[PDB]
Amino acid sequence: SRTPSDKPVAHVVANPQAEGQLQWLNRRANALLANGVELRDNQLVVPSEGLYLIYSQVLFKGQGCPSTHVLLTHTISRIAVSYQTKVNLLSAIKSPCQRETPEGAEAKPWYEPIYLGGVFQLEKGDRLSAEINRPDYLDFAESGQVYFGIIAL
Amino acid sequence: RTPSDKPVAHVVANPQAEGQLQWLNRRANALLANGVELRDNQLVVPSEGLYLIYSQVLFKGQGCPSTHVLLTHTISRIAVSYQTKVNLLSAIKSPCQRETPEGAEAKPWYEPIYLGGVFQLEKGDRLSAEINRPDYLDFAESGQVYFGIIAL
Amino acid sequence: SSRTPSDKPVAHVVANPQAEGQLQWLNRRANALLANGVELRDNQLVVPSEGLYLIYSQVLFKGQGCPSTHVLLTHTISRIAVSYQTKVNLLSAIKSPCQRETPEGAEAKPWYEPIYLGGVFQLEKGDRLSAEINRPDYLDFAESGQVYFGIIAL
Amino acid sequence: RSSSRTPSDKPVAHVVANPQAEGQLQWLNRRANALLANGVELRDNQLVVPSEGLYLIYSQVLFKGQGCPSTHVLLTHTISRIAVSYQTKVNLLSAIKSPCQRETPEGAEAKPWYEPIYLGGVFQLEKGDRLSAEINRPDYLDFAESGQVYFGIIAL
Amino acid sequence: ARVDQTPQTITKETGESLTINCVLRDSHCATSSTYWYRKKSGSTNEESISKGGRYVETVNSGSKSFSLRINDLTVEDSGTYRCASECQYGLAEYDVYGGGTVVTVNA
Amino acid sequence: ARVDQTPQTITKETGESLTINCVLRDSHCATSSTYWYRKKSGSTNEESISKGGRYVETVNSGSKSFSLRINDLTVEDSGTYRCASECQYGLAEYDVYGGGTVVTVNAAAHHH
Amino acid sequence: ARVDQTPQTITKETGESLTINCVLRDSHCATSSTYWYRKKSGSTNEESISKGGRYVETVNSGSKSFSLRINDLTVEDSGTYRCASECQYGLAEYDVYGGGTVVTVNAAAHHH
Amino acid sequence: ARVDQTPQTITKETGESLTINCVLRDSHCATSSTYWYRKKSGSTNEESISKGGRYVETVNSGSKSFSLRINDLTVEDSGTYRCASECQYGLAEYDVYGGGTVVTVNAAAHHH
Repeated sequence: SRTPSDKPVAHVVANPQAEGQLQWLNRRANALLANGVELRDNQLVVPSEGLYLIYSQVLFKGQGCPSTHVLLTHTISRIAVSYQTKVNLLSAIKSPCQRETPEGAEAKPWYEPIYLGGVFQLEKGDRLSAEINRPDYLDFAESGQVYFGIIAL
Repeated sequence: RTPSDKPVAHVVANPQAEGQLQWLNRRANALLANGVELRDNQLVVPSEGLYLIYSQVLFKGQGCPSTHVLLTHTISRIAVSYQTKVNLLSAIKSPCQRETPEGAEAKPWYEPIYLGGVFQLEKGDRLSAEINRPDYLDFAESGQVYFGIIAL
Repeated sequence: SSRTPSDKPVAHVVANPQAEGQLQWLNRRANALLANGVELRDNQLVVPSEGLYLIYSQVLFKGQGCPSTHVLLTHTISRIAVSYQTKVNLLSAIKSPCQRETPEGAEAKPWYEPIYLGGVFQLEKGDRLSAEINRPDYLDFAESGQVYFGIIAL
Repeated sequence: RSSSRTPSDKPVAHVVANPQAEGQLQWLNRRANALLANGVELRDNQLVVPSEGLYLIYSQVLFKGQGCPSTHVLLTHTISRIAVSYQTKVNLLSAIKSPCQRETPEGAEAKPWYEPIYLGGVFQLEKGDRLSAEINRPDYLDFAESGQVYFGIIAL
Repeated sequence: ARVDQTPQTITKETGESLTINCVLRDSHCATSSTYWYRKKSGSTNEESISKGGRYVETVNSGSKSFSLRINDLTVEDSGTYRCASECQYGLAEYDVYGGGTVVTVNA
Repeated sequence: ARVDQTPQTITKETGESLTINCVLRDSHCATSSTYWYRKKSGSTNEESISKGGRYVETVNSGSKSFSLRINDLTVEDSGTYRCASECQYGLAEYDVYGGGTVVTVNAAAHHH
Repeated sequence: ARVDQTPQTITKETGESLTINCVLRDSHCATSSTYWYRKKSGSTNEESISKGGRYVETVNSGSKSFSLRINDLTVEDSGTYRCASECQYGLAEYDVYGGGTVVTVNAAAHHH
Repeated sequence: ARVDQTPQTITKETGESLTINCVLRDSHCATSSTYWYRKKSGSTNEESISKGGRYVETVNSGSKSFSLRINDLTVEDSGTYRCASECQYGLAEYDVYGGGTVVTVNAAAHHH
């Protein structure tokens, strides 16, 4: 360690060895978590009140979606000390299969990424969480395909 | 209790805005302070410096017609130095590959677009986040469509 | 005219429109920046000083018809550091633009796919960042700010 | 303290330029003596035809500048159509005008030039066609008074 | 015309009450869909004045007039207040505005 | 439209003088560092035209316009000509371009 | 007026050189025992300027005027500079003062 | 005539802001040494306007013209305002002047 550098910061990436779950990690190469940011239950805990930049990306992969009725979601939520209800700050939905379902052929690997980012005023003790409804379609194979992070502006 | 900061803005789509994109600031988890004004659906930069501009839109439709809709989303800039609307960020997305479902109707599709970048803005510059088809907006749930700038 | 000085390492490079089958990054164009020490060498950004940076890039893919079998669109920002001289992926995304529908006696139709990547990272002096795509033949830089790549020292 | 029992018609629109739109051409409909009714919708500064049929398209713009410091300035005004059958911008009506033919106000100034441009024609439009009236130099617009810049269609 | 603000320039002291009158001249605009907007002196953030508390709105349908009483004037209640109305006849529906400046001096 | 090259399509005969004018619309670009590029018909080279002799360059800062007069025109001077200017405000430095093509026919050379 | 500083308000750039002149009006004060004192902007303690290096002094006893040329100017050397002289005639010994402020602006650093 | 003031006679009301513009005609005069003078109605001494606060000065170097916007207008700011500039070529140093008069009217007159 040479130069100090500061601000609450976090850039966590999904655990590749979790398969059917999205577990956030910080001890893996180009990942960061320092200066007060806590990771409790896959939740980032704000250490100080101020303006933050919140972002997250998720990559979905399925092997030839046979079901027209497929819905993929990705949302970053906030539970604050002032108002103790989970509300979505950033949200996105994506329909991966436009009915087109493989009939007389073989599998069709589809990939769908979703990216979210925004600036918010957060308070001390706020709990941020990035979650998806289909954690069985997670593709954490490669490296920077799924992540979640904040930086104090 | 905690002191303010720097020019910032995070505006959200109006949920009760019938088929149109009106940006709002006086709603939960939204900001517009430290000089940034929202004029006629436009953000006005109050001071010279480097800003980070971003916006997301969620498009939803209840079926794939034959028209072949093209979804566009661009953040453009009108500067005091060059009084022409020029695009800073843009993206295009075609939602329908389907050969118009003739028996399996409805089937709601969802398509998002996210834009973000760093730019140098001048005093009085007007940024505008716009889309070509404001009739496919999904401003139903919170924070699905938004637009913001922050002075870095 | 002159108002405020401004500072910190920043870069926002945009693809060259007069380039064919290539993603060549340019800095000497209207709303593009490359100042405060950031160097653009071999289609690569060279970090001039250690700190926390914000990295982002967008790519727009377009084709006028659906091709055969499955084509995969890739977009990754990589980093080769002085500390570890091997290129590792910081951000990645894959996207399938053509879902079956291999045109066999049917009309072609232009598809568009954007891909965006962004995150905060700690970079050192002399690190070489590069944003690249696997199929530079589907690039749609026919309009402005549709493909770009940038960093800013926070 | 009055009464009204007035009827209606067929797709029509007559929109007027925004006066408080700094150096830009924003089309408005919620202003006196302006129309946008019977299905014609205004999206992204574009009119969307609500039904297929025979239409009359017209538009005027007024250009004003406060001096001629360039014998090489071009003012153009075009009504273009991007159609559902052919998703390409094609010109329906166009006109070009050179506002400054002289050798620039080299001595005294305050010579405001005014040059108007008018377009009109009948066309066959389909449902979902998007019509757009545009100019090349939106910095010379004279929207100071009323009914100086306008754009409209009417279903014949 | 198209709505006429009567008190054009007023100058009152902190702790008082000014009334602004607007009169309809278009027989298609209604005294029912009336709106108010304020612009604080030296700032172009024209906001929508809310009808309640210190801001009381009186409507009289007979004379086609609406007014806006502002109570407890402060030194920050100095600006330019405009009134608005929604008009509708046949296939046309539009709105109209006025103009008039307020300056409050503090004691 | 960030500098406007005015004579888009011009057609002159061997033995002439064509003037190409460009006017700046970006209030950050300066008339001091101007460059011209010509691309000879059929090749993609866009070599840089030099300021001197057959290529005379006239600059006027008042109207923010520059021109490039080409005299003694031959048939080897037919191509697409671009004008350029160097812009700089805060931390940003860029340049701007235009466009305009020339076609030159000969004189038939009447043989006695 | 028993010592007169000529440059009251000065504005020089980092890397320049300002000359402050003081002229004696009391024929009892001598141009030999002159002293200079500066008070750094924002601080209250008045420091005494030393004779050497950046501070070169020109004295002319004929006109009873002394000056202080300041070279290699930075932006942290902006403050109120006063001149002084020691007077002595009979049983009296006193000193005299002046006044004059300098403001230095910086020149940034062109970041490509 | 060297230097042409554009606003000859103005009649603004108390609480407003007037800008007076001057254009240089001699290519020996510089927009760098520009000065403004006011002469209060009822007195003869021409005072030198100090640029700061209510008196802001703008410059445009391309056309060699400068202006002077005065904000927060009172009723005691009625007078004859002139602009000035310093010209210098070879063995010559001179200055140039213009002219433009201001009348500012006040309020009250609540006709009852």
